[PDB]
Amino acid sequence: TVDFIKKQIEEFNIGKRHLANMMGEDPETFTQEDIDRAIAYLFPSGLFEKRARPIMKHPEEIFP
Amino acid sequence: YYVDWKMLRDVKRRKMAYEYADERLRINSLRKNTILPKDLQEVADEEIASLPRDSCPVRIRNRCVMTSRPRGVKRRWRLSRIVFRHLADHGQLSGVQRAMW
Amino acid sequence: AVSGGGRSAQAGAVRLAMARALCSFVTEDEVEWMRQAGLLTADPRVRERKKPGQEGARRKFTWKKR
Amino acid sequence: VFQDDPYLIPTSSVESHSFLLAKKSGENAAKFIINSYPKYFQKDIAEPHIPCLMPEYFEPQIEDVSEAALQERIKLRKVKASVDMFDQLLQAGTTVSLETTNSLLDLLCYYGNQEPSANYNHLGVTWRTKNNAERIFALMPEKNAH
Amino acid sequence: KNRAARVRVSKGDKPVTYEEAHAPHYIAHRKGWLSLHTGNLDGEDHAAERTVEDVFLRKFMLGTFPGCLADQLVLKRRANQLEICALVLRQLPPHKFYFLVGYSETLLSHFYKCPVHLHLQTVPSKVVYKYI
Amino acid sequence: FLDKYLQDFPKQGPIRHFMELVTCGLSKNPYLSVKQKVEHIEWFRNYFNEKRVILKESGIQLN
Amino acid sequence: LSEYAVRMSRLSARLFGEVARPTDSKSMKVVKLFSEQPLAKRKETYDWYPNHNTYFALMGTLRFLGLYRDEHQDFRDEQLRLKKLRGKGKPRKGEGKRA
Amino acid sequence: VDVPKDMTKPEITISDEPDTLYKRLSVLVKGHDKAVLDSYEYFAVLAAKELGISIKVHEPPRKIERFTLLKSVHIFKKHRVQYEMRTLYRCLELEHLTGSTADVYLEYIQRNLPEGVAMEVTKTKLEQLPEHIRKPIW
Amino acid sequence: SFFTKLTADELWKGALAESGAGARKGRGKRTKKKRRKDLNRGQIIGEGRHGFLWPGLNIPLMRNGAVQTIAQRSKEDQEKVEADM
Amino acid sequence: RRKALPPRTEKMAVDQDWPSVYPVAAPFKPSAVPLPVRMGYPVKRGVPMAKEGNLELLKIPNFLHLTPVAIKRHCEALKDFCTEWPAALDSDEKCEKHFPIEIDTADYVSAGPSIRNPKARVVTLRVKLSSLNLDDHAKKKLIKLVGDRYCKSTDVLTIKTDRCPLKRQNYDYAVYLLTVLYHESWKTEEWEKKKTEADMEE
RNA sequence: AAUGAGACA
RNA sequence: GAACAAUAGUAAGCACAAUCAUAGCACAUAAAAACGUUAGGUCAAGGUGUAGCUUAUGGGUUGGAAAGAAAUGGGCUACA
Ligand SMILES: [K+]
Ligand SMILES: [Mg+2]
Ligand SMILES: [Mg+2]
Ligand SMILES: [Mg+2]
Ligand SMILES: [Mg+2]
Ligand SMILES: [Mg+2]
Ligand SMILES: [Mg+2]
Ligand SMILES: [Mg+2]
Ligand SMILES: [Mg+2]
Ligand SMILES: [Mg+2]
Ligand SMILES: [Mg+2]
Ligand SMILES: [Mg+2]
Ligand SMILES: [Mg+2]
Ligand SMILES: [Mg+2]
Ligand SMILES: [Mg+2]
Ligand SMILES: [Mg+2]
Ligand SMILES: [Mg+2]
Ligand SMILES: [Mg+2]
Ligand SMILES: [Mg+2]
Ligand SMILES: [Mg+2]
Ligand SMILES: [Mg+2]
Ligand SMILES: [Mg+2]
Repeated sequence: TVDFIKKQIEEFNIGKRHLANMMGEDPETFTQEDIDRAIAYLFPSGLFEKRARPIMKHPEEIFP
Repeated sequence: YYVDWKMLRDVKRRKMAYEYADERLRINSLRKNTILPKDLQEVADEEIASLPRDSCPVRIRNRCVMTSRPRGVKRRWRLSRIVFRHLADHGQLSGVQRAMW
Repeated sequence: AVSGGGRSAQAGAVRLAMARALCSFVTEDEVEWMRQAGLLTADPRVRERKKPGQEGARRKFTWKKR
Repeated sequence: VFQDDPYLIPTSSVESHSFLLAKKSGENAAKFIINSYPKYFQKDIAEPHIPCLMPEYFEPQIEDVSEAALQERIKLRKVKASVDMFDQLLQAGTTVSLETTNSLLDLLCYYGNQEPSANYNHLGVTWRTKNNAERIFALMPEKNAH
Repeated sequence: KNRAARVRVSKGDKPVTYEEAHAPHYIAHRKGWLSLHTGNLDGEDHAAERTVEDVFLRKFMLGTFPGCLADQLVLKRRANQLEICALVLRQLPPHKFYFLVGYSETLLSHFYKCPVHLHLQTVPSKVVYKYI
Repeated sequence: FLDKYLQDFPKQGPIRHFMELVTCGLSKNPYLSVKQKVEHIEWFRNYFNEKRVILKESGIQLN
Repeated sequence: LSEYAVRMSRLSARLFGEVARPTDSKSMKVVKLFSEQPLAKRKETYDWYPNHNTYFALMGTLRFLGLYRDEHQDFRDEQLRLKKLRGKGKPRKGEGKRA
Repeated sequence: VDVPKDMTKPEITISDEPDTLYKRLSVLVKGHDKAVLDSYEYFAVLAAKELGISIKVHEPPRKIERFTLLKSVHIFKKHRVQYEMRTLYRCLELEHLTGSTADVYLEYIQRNLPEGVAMEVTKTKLEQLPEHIRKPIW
Repeated sequence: SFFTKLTADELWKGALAESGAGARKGRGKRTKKKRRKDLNRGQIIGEGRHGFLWPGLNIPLMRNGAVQTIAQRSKEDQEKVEADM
Repeated sequence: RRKALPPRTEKMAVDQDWPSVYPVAAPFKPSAVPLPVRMGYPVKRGVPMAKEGNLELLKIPNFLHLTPVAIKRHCEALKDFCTEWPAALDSDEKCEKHFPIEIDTADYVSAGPSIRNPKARVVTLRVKLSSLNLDDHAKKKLIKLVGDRYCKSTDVLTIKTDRCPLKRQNYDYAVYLLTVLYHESWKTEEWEKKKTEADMEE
């Protein structure tokens, strides 16, 4: 699954660029903490399970 | 068709009560007041009892709009307890969740 | 200024507040002595709920075997 | 107008005509059911009231033979009902207003004494010498500029 | 044993979607409500009328799209307009889908006397979350 | 204000005591329209007009 | 309680619209009868039952028009067909036990 | 590059009637999920700041409704299934808001209201004394 | 009584009775295999007993470059179609 | 048969303006959202499900149409339909000085085919008595006449009207009560001299 | 702390 | 079908576990608890197989289901 990881890595960087574009911030310093607060705003999911909320992180950290 | 013959009778009972709701209110006002002469009140009792039996608010029965269960019905949702759980457990009712505390 | 609860709940609450408020005026060494006596630790004992199908929090109805 | 789903997004100009007209036929198909069975949509829970969602009626609401009922058929784009009822009114001896007669002629003249285009029930001169428009025009007692 | 809205374990050959794979006690913990409206708030009235209309749409959409419906509908009520979100399989030709979309939008609007929005998302097959 | 609808009533008998209670209740009623309120007042006029002999033997003469 | 208090209480009642003259406890019910909407006229009462006749008739007509397909009604018809094939159907009027 | 040139055409007829002044406007949004209310508050605050309203936001305490129903369809009354309805509150106060500005702010807020929440508006309109009181009449 | 109806899968899951306690320890000696029939095997979306030709579902939308309209079916024609089913 | 076209996410520009894609509130379209978002509880050894064919991302009320970029653009266009609050009415104390009457009204919005809420007919009128022209005798009579509607600490008078079906009728009725109470507190009627020493407030 | 089972493979 | 100074077992699925709720954590309580057992309970929530009724086991109106010799279970109030 090496190629699948590589595909996830490249599209995550592209997806990060789109999120920075719509958020109106600097894409060079669009840190992960900024991404978490951005996702929590665009998709306000009210659920008690902390792991059930929408996430968009590094595929290396997500995939085992 | 309503789900049962019992439900059909309730619809007729509610319809009859609505037609005579205003007439009963005017007559019942005379009875419930002690300043009017007692002779007039006795005549009022005869007239109010001469109305059709089905035109009585007390005879109205609250059932479930789905299965027409005569009891075990929540007034807010007008649903039986069995039907209410069936809709709630599938997540089809907004803001309804299993209580945990 | 204490609000809510009974006579003992207010008395215990005021006791806990004074212990925390007096730590400023007392040296650090006796603050440790305050903890060892239980003054500074809040009481976690709260009234429990009533389970559905039981008379009280723990008591159940009479169990007729036969 | 079209769905954002890729399977439903049109792929060519030929698809656009087919897709859009299919949706347009759906509105006509549904409105046919609404008008066919008015009693199934008389319930109203709209507050404030929305007169653009209530079912419409095409059959004459008044089945009696009278001048007032005749005007309803003219306004409901009915040609055969109007001309038959107008003849009955004339045979009854009751007078008919000239403006109503002119209004009847306008409906017949535009469609050539025919029905309009409904959901469901070029070369050459479409006008005919043997037409009801000329017949009624001669029968008019007083003829104005209009 | 509890049996409300559950699918029993039978080897590992029966696919289950995300909605059906969670027990009812996971509501508001792992999955949200299929319908959202103001009726079931604290101090709001008009709750029974919303419920009966919700049930009718569960029965109307299921019968309007036979076989091609993927899973349960999602009903959103904003202002006086009603939004219906559906997942539909690739079964009918696109001509029939637009016919049903136009038929559903007009018929429901003139029945509930409120504007209706019908948005569709098409998937190749039922999405599988566990087993399979 | 519904006093203008009580002109044709006995000013001193129990009818005035009864009618003013009805008007006071109708004043506090938000769910009833003005035309509907007059119907209740009119019905009382009809009811008392039809039954006149019973009021004669009631013990007090009422107009 | 003084005569001054009686005048003030009645004067306030006249302005705000309550009953001025003294009224019995039971005699206050007639005011309540008209002040509140009667139970038989509340929207919760006469509109309690959804109109199942319209719901059932509309879907039955749509079933025959091919716009709505009901699985449950198809199940009854399929099983009813098998009963007729097996020879056990519903007799006509006047055929139950008189023969 | 190709854009519709000047596609804006609104009209604002300034009449001679004085505008209505509101002392303080209160908006109370209620919903089931905190996340929606948290994002909705951010949207309202951002729009309010741009218009120059100087609003203050506080969270009223929540309340929980519970009720109990029987579990089985026959007997077995010692086993119960409970349910819970949670309504979360959020209040946004508006101070020194004109009538013209109040109309646009509310309609812009109301149109973007999420389907899972509702709100109540408490407007404290201020005005001078009535004519009879102001004009000396004994 | 529209709300009283159920789903096809629910009806067959109950009629077959292939999940009760009878078929556990040989209690069921019926020996006759009950068969489940899919009632959607023959479906024509739009076709009905009254025989309405809806443009888009059964009949083609465009005919000779002209879009068809709603039309019914002849009594003899409808009988043959039903006889085909 | 018919195939599935590639999603427009591939054709989406890097620097395109987002609000043009979503002008109004719309459900989450997986093809129309370039953001790769995963939600849902993951498997024991796995990752949360993707954004295509996921109902969890569809139930949530999205805020894609209220992006901060769009909010500034939306609000700026609305700045034309506004009028400035007077600068002299800065302190709340001056507001009472220049406007002594405040009226409370409520409007309710809920999801449904109807807007008729019976609780929206209430009108609350509050007036500070220190800003009126009551005399020593008239003010004492007004307090004794209005009953419990007057607060002795904040010196505020509250009038609540609910009988009128509409808010405008209640508003006209609420102001009617205020003026009739003022004109009556100045009528020293003949029976007023029959005061009891136990009824005196001082 | 003696007794109990019938038309279940 | 196991021996850890290891002698035939292996990696996943469900359940337990962990997590979540009771607005800090902790503890505690809730909630959960598979596959099966008792042909356990419910044709009277509702649907439905098979069998039965069809001027009747169907529908409507009016009036009426009393009463405790006695035995027992769970409760409230007491015997200060
Ligand atoms: K049966
Ligand atoms: Mg039945
Ligand atoms: Mg009762
Ligand atoms: Mg105890
Ligand atoms: Mg069973
Ligand atoms: Mg023996
Ligand atoms: Mg194994
Ligand atoms: Mg384990
Ligand atoms: Mg915890
Ligand atoms: Mg624990
Ligand atoms: Mg437990
Ligand atoms: Mg556990
Ligand atoms: Mg048994
Ligand atoms: Mg047993
Ligand atoms: Mg039994
Ligand atoms: Mg039955
Ligand atoms: Mg039985
Ligand atoms: Mg049967
Ligand atoms: Mg009988
Ligand atoms: Mg005993
Ligand atoms: Mg007990
Ligand atoms: Mg005692």
